[PDB]
Amino acid sequence: TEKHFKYVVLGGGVAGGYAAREFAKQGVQPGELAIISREAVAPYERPALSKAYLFPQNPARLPGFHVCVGSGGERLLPEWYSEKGIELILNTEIVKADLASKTLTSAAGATFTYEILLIATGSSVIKLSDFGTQGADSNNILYLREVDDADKLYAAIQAKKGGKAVVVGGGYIGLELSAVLKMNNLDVTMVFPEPWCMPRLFTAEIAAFYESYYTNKGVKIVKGTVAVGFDADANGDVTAVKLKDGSVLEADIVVVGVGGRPLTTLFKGQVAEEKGGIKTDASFETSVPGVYAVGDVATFPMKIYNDVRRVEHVDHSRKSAEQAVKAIKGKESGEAVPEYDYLPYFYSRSFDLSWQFYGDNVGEAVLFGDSDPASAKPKFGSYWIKDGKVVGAFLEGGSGDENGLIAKVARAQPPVSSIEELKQDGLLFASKI
Ligand SMILES: Cc1cc2nc3c(=O)[nH]c(=O)nc-3n(C[C@H](O)[C@H](O)[C@H](O)COP(=O)(O)OP(=O)(O)OC[C@H]3O[C@@H](n4cnc5c(N)ncnc54)[C@H](O)[C@@H]3O)c2cc1C
Repeated sequence: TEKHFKYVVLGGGVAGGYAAREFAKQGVQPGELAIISREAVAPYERPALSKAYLFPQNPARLPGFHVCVGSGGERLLPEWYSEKGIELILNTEIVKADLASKTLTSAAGATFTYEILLIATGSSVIKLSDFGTQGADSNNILYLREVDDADKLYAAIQAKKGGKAVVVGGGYIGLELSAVLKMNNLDVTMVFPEPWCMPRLFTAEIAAFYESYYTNKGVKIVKGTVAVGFDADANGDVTAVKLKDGSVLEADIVVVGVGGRPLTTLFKGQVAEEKGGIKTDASFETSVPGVYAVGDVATFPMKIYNDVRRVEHVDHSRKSAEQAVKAIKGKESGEAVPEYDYLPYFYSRSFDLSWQFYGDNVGEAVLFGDSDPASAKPKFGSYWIKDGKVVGAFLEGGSGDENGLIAKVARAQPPVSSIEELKQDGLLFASKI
């Protein structure tokens, strides 16, 4: 009929799951907390979907990558929630939220009320149909966001093995999926309009490592164009991808990753919005008191650069959720909570490659170490320098110890005397803060 909970988390993804963990840690009592989710499963570590979920043998499958294993904490199975009297309400989609009345409505008519609301609704894919691309509705043109998408992609990879796959996009989705499709032995061509891959993060030299490495694996890369059409066949299945530059690629499966948008749609006009997200303070509270927003949807004060930003980082989803739960319990008990202080951190893994990045990629980049893609065990990095201070750091193929160092460089923002003593001595510069 109508259920009330003191705390309601809306969205059962990374941040919802991590928030539930912090609620338990902070001494949440049975009956107080609900987590409302549109998916059929308990919170899971979404980055595995474009990685081990799609491996040729013994792909990762739930319940193995439920949160919080992805950061090495305990696995929250559905029975973890119910053991704590945390109500995990699955297969439920909120289609209406009314903040004044503190009321949420499901597609099927159930209503939920709350005292405190944690919005963790994440992001949705941008699709090529969004802007009328010809034949974009053809079957086997596929997007990847949730585990249900992952199963369909996996089923289509099985059907089309030994086929041709086109990947549209050069973001981390494009790169990761291009790799997995080549590991499943399809003939892969990657296509994107930007001039090199990962264009919001990589510099031209970084990108040239990855693009050469991919081409050596057999993944072709076409840059500076876009798909403007798709040919199909009688059952309605994609057969071809028509490029803007007149060219045409054979295709049995197309995987698209041209970015996303935060699902703020329920709250439009009800909270302040900024840079596409829901504006939060340093404790993740919105314009409306007792309503918080975390993970992809939140636009928050980035204290280290004295800026306001919105990010799409698994690590931020985890930390922002913890911060909001600590702020809510802080408000109840009077006790002071320190301002969110996030250091941006992104990572990816494709083929047998693995890189990290920390900080801000502004200013002049300088490479160090070894960029030859023909090394069996490639290792190299890059620092970004602004105002005689290193403000960002990247590393491909670091041990785990070294990743620790660059993170420290990124935080401390150490001066640069000599560029030369920095390029011979890339990882060795780090030690001298
Ligand atoms: C395939 C893939 C790979 C990724 N890889 C990486 C990576 O390698 N590194 C990295 O740092 N980041 C990665 N990201 C981003 C990361 O996965 C995080 O999940 C994301 O940044 C945000 O987590 P979140 O809790 O805000 O949103 P999500 O985890 O998307 O969760 C939002 C939840 O809310 C539910 N929901 C939304 N609207 C409603 C509604 N109206 N009613 C009910 N439920 C609703 C959604 O279905 C979902 O379950 C990746 C993302 C994807 C999709």
